[PDB]
Amino acid sequence: IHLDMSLDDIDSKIQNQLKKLQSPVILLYCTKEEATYIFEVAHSVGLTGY
Amino acid sequence: KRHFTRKIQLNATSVTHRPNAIQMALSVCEDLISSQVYAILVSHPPAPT
Amino acid sequence: EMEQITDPPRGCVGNTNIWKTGPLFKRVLMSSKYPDGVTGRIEFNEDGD
Amino acid sequence: HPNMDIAVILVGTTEEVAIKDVHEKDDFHHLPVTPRVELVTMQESDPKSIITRICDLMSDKKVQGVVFGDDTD
Repeated sequence: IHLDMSLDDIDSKIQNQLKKLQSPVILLYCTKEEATYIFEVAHSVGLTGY
Repeated sequence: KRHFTRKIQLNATSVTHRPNAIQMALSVCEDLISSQVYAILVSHPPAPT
Repeated sequence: EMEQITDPPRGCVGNTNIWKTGPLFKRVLMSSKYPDGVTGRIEFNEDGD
Repeated sequence: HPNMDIAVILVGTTEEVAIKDVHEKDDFHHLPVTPRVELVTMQESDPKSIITRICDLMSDKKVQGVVFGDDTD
């Protein structure tokens, strides 16, 4: 997944794009701060869980 | 003139190209950012290297 | 027409932080609808081209 | 005489102090060309500040190498 926050829909597009995923092991790559935002979003998505 | 001037206003700032590589960017941190530009335009110089 | 926008950082000095306002300016600017122009029709692709 | 000109910088809260001096003492070591070092630190590091300082240092030091270090994240 390649995504960036653009205008007012990055969250929509990112959320729609991230929601599909089901995989157990995730490699993440981004700036540290972006990691903060992506993780908040993952916590909402439920991707951080066990 | 054409756009609403009561609500918002437009002011213009611009710089002559500098031969030294450093001035174009340095022209930005103080020259192009001290003034708080909302956007920048850029064009090829008369002499091109 | 958009709202709640913070001014850009004043001066390079002392600011290690990005500016929340600005990406949005790009978004509206890419979606501008003033097709009439001397140069020709204006619309912007995803890359901003 | 025959020594290379070098510069190193430290930034942020952390202080090198005596450790840098020890390195210089440690640094003479064994060699034919000797390092000549000028040290400067800056409490604050900026794109304009950092860019400015190293070149300014170029004017007096005229160093052929630079090492940069920071407390920053």
